[PDB]
Amino acid sequence: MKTIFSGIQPSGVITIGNYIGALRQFVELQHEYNCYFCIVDQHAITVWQDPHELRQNIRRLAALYLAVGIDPTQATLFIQSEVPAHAQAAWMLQCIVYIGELERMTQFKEKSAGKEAVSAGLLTYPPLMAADILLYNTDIVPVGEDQKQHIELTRDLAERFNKRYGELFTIPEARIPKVGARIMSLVDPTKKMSKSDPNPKAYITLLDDAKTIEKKIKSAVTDSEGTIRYDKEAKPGISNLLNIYSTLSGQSIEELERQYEGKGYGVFKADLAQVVIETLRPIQERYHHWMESEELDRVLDEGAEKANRVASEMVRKMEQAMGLGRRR
Amino acid sequence: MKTIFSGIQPSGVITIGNYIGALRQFVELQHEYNCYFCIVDQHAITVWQDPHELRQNIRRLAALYLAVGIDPTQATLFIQSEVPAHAQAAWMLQCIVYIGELERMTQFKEKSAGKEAVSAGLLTYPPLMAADILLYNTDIVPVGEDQKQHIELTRDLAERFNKRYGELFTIPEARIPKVGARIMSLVDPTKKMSKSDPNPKAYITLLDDAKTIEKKIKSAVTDSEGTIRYDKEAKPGISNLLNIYSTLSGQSIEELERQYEGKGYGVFKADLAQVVIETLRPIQERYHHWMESEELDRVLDEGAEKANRVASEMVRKMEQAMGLGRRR
Ligand SMILES: Nc1ncnc2c1ncn2[C@@H]1O[C@H](COP(=O)(O)OP(=O)(O)OP(=O)(O)O)[C@@H](O)[C@H]1O
Ligand SMILES: Nc1ncnc2c1ncn2[C@@H]1O[C@H](COP(=O)(O)OP(=O)(O)OP(=O)(O)O)[C@@H](O)[C@H]1O
Ligand SMILES: NC(=O)[C@@H](N)Cc1c[nH]c2ccccc12
Ligand SMILES: NC(=O)[C@@H](N)Cc1c[nH]c2ccccc12
Ligand SMILES: [Mg+2]
Ligand SMILES: [Mg+2]
Ligand code: NA
Ligand code: NA
Repeated sequence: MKTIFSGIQPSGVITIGNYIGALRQFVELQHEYNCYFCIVDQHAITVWQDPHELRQNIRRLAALYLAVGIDPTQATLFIQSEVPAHAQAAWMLQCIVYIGELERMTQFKEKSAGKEAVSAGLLTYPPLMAADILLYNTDIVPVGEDQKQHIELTRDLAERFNKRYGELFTIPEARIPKVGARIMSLVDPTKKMSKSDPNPKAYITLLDDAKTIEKKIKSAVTDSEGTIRYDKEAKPGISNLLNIYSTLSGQSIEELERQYEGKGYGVFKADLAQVVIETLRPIQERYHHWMESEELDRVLDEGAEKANRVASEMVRKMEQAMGLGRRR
Repeated sequence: MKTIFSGIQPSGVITIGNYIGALRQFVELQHEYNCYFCIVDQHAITVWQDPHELRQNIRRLAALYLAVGIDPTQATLFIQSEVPAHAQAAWMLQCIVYIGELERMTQFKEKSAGKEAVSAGLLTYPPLMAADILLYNTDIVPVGEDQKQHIELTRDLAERFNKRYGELFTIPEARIPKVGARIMSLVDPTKKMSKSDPNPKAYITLLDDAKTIEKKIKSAVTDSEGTIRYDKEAKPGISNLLNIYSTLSGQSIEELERQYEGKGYGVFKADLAQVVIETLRPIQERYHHWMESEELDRVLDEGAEKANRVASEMVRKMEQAMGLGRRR
């Protein structure tokens, strides 16, 4: 069967945006493909992370992967840094990527937008991501519409290495959901929801309690119209809320528009909070079970062992094509 | 005792400039310090290298290290890529270095001077070099005057990591010879001799045969004065040749100025070629012995084993201070 790879950074607690855009689909995909799902801690430090907070966020992300239903016997779950090959292939790939290609990435221009001094990791993020994917001969990369351009560069890099040194890498293809590929911030409907947004009101984490989910949905930005109808350009806040309600409930935007005829932002909002709470409930319960067992560590040990087996062999192949080291 | 680290890229065959500025001193230093001498193949690919040529240049550099007298029982000789920790600590360090710091490196501005599209590795060279050094708790770094600024940045990075995360790294100090820290190109006395200069006349490799050394010294650029006297500003070509003659023969510039009174660039040049030939003779003989034995591979295996032991433990410490991975 075909291979899948996808990573999420332990730069905070994952949000409903991360769930709807990616994680949710991992759960379905694990049965039809050979999957590698990564906790990308080396990507997380491209910006400051308190060390104690990072260690803790890494463990929570693993518990959340498993809590949503990723079966460790059907997929490989591992931590990026526990597989040295990622850093090794990242260096090889950054020797083939052009500076201009890196400088043109929208994520870089964005995240580096308005900053005086920025880490080089911010700029060199892409080649490490390309390595993450290419090491496993990945066919499909489920994301995450904001990740489209990175995957396009990954394809460019794979082809360049392939034509420069000889066919080695599989050319990966992105898989972006038709719905929910870009959930927006609750506080700024023109920006996507991000787990590292300095304003916690912008996102809902999978670990938010009921009272917190209620407040965040309550203060979500809308408009003075008072009409619950989908209009991304005119009513961006209300359209995003409609989108979340829809993908989480299984109801179409059309159906929700009708159900909410003659209402009523206050009631639409209160209902939505409960829908999100009911969704996270079973996830949170399973999360707590994982956080308190040694089983969590064993799954990660097993996953790194399998990932190291595959990646280190691709690194050997890469070194051989480039002429690094010695004949092995 | 104190620790020493120094690396040379297998981007070509090392030159008399590499020998006079660094390698020669490794031989003396190995008895008074704990030394790690590296074949930096990951630095070499920051620019294009034909894979077959790189594999071969890596083996030749190792044979040359040993041929000049590096004793594998007194020092650790290893290949950079065979120690994954270099790439791992390079990534961690590139997450703490600022882009502006990288853009201001003279080596980068130089090597990227006049190029349309340049690899990111060119720009991110410094953090990998900082990793090479810092992984071993290095006290002294013998180079190589052109490497002073890289070592100053390495100190900046060590301090930053130390104050940001906690004391871990030793602050290294450069050790640059009083004489021969910057041997110049034979063809362009205003530029240093470089093993990758597109013009082979610019440098003399340790593997050049007699006829080749004679030609290169013969066509070395001088001046129309015809006087053999040291004047770096007025007579840059003749001053560089005087410098090479001096460090290789053991005679002072003063002594050579006198010996060559009433001469005679043609004779000064012919004499110099023989002095360089006589110097390389015993080195080349030992080089051939190493190139044809399996002993060369065993020394490198042993060296990587020792280097991996030390480096991987520093990487564990680095990850722990940054919060990467899991408590180990
Ligand atoms: N608002 C969003 N809507 C749908 N998918 C998203 C959204 N934000 C991120 N994703 C997807 O989530 C995955 C993990 O991305 P990532 O770990 O960078 O999350 P993030 O919230 O954007 O974090 P950070 O703010 O630290 O960058 C990727 O597949 C990504 O495209
Ligand atoms: N002209 C020179 N004179 C004295 N030392 C030198 C000279 N060129 C390089 N070195 C020293 O040689 C060592 C190895 O450097 P390196 O491998 O980059 O050599 P290089 O000749 O400059 O190669 P390249 O042209 O590929 O960059 C360092 O210690 C460096 O400072
Ligand atoms: N969302 C992000 O910022 C991605 N860069 C996360 C990521 C890192 N490595 C990956 C490999 C495959 C898919 C996704 C990823
Ligand atoms: N000459 C050069 O271009 C150096 N960057 C070579 C080098 C790579 N790593 C090192 C570590 C210590 C000393 C020197 C080096
Ligand atoms: Mg992101
Ligand atoms: Mg150089
Ligand atoms: Na599977
Ligand atoms: Na020693």
